[PDB]
Amino acid sequence: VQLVESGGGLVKPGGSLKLSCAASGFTFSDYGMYWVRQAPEKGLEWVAYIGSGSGVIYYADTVKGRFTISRDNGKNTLFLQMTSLRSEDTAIYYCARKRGYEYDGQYFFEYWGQG
Amino acid sequence: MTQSPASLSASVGETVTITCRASENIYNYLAWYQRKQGKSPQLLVFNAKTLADGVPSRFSGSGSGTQYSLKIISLQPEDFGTYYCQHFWRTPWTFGGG
Amino acid sequence: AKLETVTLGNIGKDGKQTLVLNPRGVNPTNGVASLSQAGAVPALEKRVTVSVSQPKNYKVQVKIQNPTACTANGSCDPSVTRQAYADVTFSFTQYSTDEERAFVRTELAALLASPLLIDAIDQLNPAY
Amino acid sequence: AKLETVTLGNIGKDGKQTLVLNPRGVNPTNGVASLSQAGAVPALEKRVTVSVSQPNYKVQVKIQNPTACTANGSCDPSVTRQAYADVTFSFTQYSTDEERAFVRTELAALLASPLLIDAIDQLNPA
Repeated sequence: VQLVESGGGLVKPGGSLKLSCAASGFTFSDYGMYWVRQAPEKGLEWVAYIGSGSGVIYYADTVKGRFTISRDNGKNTLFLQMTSLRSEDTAIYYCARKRGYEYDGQYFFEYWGQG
Repeated sequence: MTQSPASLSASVGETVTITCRASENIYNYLAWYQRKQGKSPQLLVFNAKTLADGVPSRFSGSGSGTQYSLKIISLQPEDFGTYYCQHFWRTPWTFGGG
Repeated sequence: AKLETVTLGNIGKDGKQTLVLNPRGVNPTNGVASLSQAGAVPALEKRVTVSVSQPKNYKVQVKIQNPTACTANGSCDPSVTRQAYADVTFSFTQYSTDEERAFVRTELAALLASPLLIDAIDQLNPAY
Repeated sequence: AKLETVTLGNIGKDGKQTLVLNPRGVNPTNGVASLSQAGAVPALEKRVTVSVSQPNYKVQVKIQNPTACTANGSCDPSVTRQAYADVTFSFTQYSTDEERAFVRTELAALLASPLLIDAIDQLNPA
């Protein structure tokens, strides 16, 4: 239950590339699905948020135009489009969800996935 | 745009050992995150001092503004791993440490 | 914007049940757009209305009205027992920027979920 | 049930700024409770007033957010404009806790929908 898959990213300083987080054994529906970056040593930081049709534009710095996010609800699958990429971007990411509706104040649980 | 240093060390014996720390501006919106390198990380404590389900009971936690502490009294063996901590107050967030 | 099916999620005291509400067009007279959720009876369904007014200051009004469905003996027609009226009004000025309006909207959204508000509304007891 | 320091989380178009508000006592004339932010100037402070009536209970919430600009030639700033917000809840004597909580959370969730955010941010109807 809450089985989570991951997309395939195998391209570095090049290409557009995309990643897919798909939920299973769990209603996609309304839960706010998160994202995160690992990086090999030291640095590891939060990235954008998706909770519903709107509230889309919660982007960290260096992500404002570098990344775009969308959610397909007919297939319970996430999507992520990468416009530019530099030495900053590694190839290991995770996706997580939220308790309930937004503006309540609990975050970042259950992760699972690879890049 | 804040910071959150941990600045702790490791240990070998498991009877009762050191607790963690953090320091930034006040108000307690944080968590702790037992990260195993092989697996994915997982939640430990919600709202500073309230532990969630599927966790051994004796992982104590307490703190206030600018002071955070997770006490691991009555420690169990083979559960060292590595822990981090975040704050959710502003937008940029930190989610870092050691 | 263009009216679409708004799917409210994990709402309620326990936050499990959900509703979906679809539009009902716009009232030509006073422009109050309306949406509702299907409940097999036109008068027993839950409805929401939204309307922004054209000026000197901008006024936005949102109404929420839902009935309680009851069916007692003596008749086969379900009857309306009691309603739940609610309304939210904003009165922004003409030179206000988008930042202030977004701040007010998000502040309202967050405050309504605070422990003080839930204690005051669910148990209907004033703060002391 | 009592009023104390409640801290709203991230707030804004991108949820950047945050506000903390503390009690301002309860007015004995009409029972309205006031909550205010520490803005170093009493004239300009984000204010929230909450009251619960008694009999058909009525819940009243008013939000006042003033913004000010410094005058031309005057050292002390004067209030420029302010944003108002009014919320009224009406219930009967036989209303249950489940219904009230459902309506509360429904109103909380509507403000996050695309329709409401577009209507409030850009002042454009459908």
